[PDB]
Formats: sequence, structure tokens, C-alpha cells
Amino acid sequence: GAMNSSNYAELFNNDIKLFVDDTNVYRVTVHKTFEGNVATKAINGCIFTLNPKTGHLFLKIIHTSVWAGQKRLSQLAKWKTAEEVSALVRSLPKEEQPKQIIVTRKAMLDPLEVHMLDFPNIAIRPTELRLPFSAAMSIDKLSDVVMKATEPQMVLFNIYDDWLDRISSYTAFSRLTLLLRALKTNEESAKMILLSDPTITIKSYHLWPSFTDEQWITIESQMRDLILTEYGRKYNV
Amino acid sequence: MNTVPFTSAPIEVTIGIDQYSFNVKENQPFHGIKDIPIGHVHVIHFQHADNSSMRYGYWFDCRMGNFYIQYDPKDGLYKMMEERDGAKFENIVHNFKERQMMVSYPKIDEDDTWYNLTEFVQMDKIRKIVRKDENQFSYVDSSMTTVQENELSDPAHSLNYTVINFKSREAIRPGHEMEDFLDKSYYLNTVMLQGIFKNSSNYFGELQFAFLNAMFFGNYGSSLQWHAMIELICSSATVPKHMLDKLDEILYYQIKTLPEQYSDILLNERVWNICLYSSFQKNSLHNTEKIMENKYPELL
Repeated sequence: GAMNSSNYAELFNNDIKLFVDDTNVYRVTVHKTFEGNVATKAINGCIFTLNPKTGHLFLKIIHTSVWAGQKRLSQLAKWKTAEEVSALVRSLPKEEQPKQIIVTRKAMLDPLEVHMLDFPNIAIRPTELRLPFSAAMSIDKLSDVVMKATEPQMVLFNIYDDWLDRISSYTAFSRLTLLLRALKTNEESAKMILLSDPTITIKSYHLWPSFTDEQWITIESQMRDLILTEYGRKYNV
Repeated sequence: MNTVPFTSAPIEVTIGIDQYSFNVKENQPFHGIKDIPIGHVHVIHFQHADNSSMRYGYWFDCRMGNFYIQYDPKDGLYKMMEERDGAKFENIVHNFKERQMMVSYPKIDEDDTWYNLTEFVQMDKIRKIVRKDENQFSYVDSSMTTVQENELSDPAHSLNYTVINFKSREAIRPGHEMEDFLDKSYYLNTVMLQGIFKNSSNYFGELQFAFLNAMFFGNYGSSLQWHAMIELICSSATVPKHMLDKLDEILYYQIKTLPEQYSDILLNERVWNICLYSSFQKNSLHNTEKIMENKYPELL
């Protein structure tokens, strides 16, 4: 059934699994028309499909052309996500196909289940975890490939860079969720913390800066402080 | 007007005949039911006064043979049997009638209720859902499971209703996932009506039989089947106009007949709210919506 705090270690076992987050698939700017009505303009989106064990990110870029002439886009966006995830699974060799797909939003269960009827042994699961994968578009290199896309495109990343050389998946996922949680709560402050020291750079083939183990501890503390400061504001506590 | 004689009534029992019911006392001189209208299926059903567990009964049609009830003290139930000797049977019935030991099927002349509940129900279709081919009548009870309930366990004692599953390869064409899931018209019209039922009459017959098993036996799988067949029509954007008008009449008589006190276990809130208020056919069931709103406004 549902993925929660009780079954958290399950993410890092040797059963292939993917998280699917559909929150950046259908993105719009709301604006005034000449006549003073309101209209939306779609911008490029993405499906965030992540192996939490390996860090392998299957970023499917959703080009605005997929919405042209379509109705009920927020509903279509769930079905297009499920279509693209099903296509990705069918494109993988059998030994690479996930045994489970965890959707971050319960509205993705039926669309994905219907698209995956051909795969009755792939469990489709919700999660009680509140995962900050919406903040993926705060990672500069992911935002850049989405916004520049002129056509539908799949781009493969490792969202953990080379961290798994030094740390376990459990710790790599904890770091990633803390970074994304910070970026989601206060983007400007989070990015300031990540780039304030110009001597630490992002390798061309990486998403995040090349922090030493000690520098990651400092960064991780700065991100926790950011999240607590912001929380003490939101709530007046 | 045909007759179902009883050899005896050795145990106290509530006897149902269609929508009617009578209490019989232990060893009461009860010898059966006469004046049963020809032209319809009937159901004769039982609930023992000493174990209200297992409502059970028999679907039959008096045009197909001479049927009687005899209590079996070994299996502890009232059994239907066919009498193959016409002259023996006629002589049994005449004696019991002459001695006025039979209840009369108590039909009011004005009252089309049973016709309206069984309009599309045919014994030959009942005998394919309830498989016991050596009898012309069909035994059903409270506890019998459906072929669908068994997939998710004795196959011989199952209700073989048509399997309806909205998240199945049968319901969803490759490449029309969203279309087929949100608009079940493909599944209703090509797979179920053209493919399996052949016509709307067989589909309605199964729907009506499932409702009556739900109501008369509290058969849970039957109730599931009745709701699934309603939901498949209400969730289709494209339904022939005659099917919608007939469905409204069917459901109206089912809701009218349902005991007020069983609405809580026999009606699925989600299906009915969806069918009357959200579905494509939300505005196509005027009669049903009016009787549901006036009789069961709590459920909605």
C-alpha cells in the first residue's frame, strides 16, 4: 500500500523503484487579456521520475505543443504523465524495469494504473511522505534544459552527482530532500547558501556544488536553519 | 395460474414469493402457493425462524415444469423438486386446493410491480448465471459468491455474473486509456452490449436479476454486480436513448420496492451520488432521481 515513515528504508533496498512527480508537468502564467479577462499561457514542463537508490533521474520535458487544442489540461496532464511513464518503462530492458512506482500525488494512481495494465506485477503506490520534488525546477541546470526545449525530449541526470562514492543512498536522498525542501521554502536564500563561496563550483557534469564532506555538513546545517527560520515566520511560532 | 405445492412445513419459516412474504409455524398445515401468475419468472424464498442466517430460495418458471417444495431434515432446508408425473401432481394440487391449505399469490389487479422488476429476466439466462443444469429451477442464497469475488472459492456454487472491471484490459483499448477510462462507451457498447450480452435486453435481465438477489437474499456480490451495471451505463457519454429511458424505469421500480430499512446496506452512496449528480447521464434518470431524492435523501 502507501509509502510512509514506517517503511522508509524500503526506498534503498535492491528492488528497482521510481518516484513519479507530476507537479511541474502542466505549468502556466496567469495574465490579463486586452479586454481585462484572465487567460493562461503554458510554459514548458517536465515529469520528475527518480530512482531514489541510484539517483538516476528520467526528466521527460513536456513541450507546450502537447497542450495545443486540448481541453481540461490539468486532467490531461495526469494522463500524459502516466502515458510517458508507461512509455519509459516499456523502453527499459526487463531487468531495469521498476517493481514499484510511487506517485507523489494520489490523483496519479488511476491514470498510471490504467496505462500500466500490461504490467500487472508493477505495484503502483501512493506515499504519505510530503516530498519537495515540485522544487526540481529550482535546480538551475534542470530549469535550463526544460525552458530551452523546442520539442519533447527525455534528459537523463544523476540528481546525487557523485555523492554515492562517499555516502549511502539513504543519506543521499536525505540530503536531496533537505536541499529541495529549502529551495521550496525560500528559493533565494537556499541558492545564496549553495553559491555564496565562489571557490566551490558545480562541475560541468554535475547539478550541485563540489562540497567536501565537512562543507556538506555546514551546507546541510544552513539549510535546516533556513527551513526553521521560514517556519517561525509562516506560523508566528 | 400455476401452483407450487409443499409436502409439509415441519420447521417454522418465513416464506417469500416474489415481493410477498408469509410466516408459517412449525408443523402448520401449509401445502403451498396457488394462483401464481404465468408469464414471469418467480422466486420462492425462505428464512428459518430459528436461524435467520442463510436466506435461500429458488428461481423458477411454472411454464417449464411442475415444481414442489419438500423439507429435507438431513440438509435442513426446504428444497425445490420437479414432479415428472403430471397426473400425480394435478391430483396433489386439486386435494390441497379443495382442503384450502394453500396461500393465494396476493396480486392486486392494478399492480405491475413484479412485471416491472422482472421485465427482462428470463429463466434461460438465470440458469447460465446459476449453473445446475439437471434442474429447471435455480437455487440462490445469502452466502453464494460471484465469479468476480472468487478471482480476488467452490466454482459449482458461484454466481457467474458477467465480470465488469473498469481497470481491466477488457475495459481499456491500448492508446485510448484516458478516453476509455473517463467515457466507458466503448466498454458498454462494443465489449458488453455488442460483444457479450448481444442486446440491451440481456444486459437489463442480468442487472434486474442481480438487484433481486441483493434484495431477497442480501447477496453482497449481487449488489456489487447491480451497482457495476448501473455505473457502466451512467459513466458512458454515448448510450442509446431507449436504453436510458428503460434504465430510468427499471431503477425507479427497484428503488420503489427496496425496504426503506435496508437502504443503508443495499445502496452504494458513491455509485448513486456519481450516477445522479456527476455522470454523463446525471440528467437522464428523471424518475429515479425523483424517487431517490424523496425516499433516500440521507444517502445523497
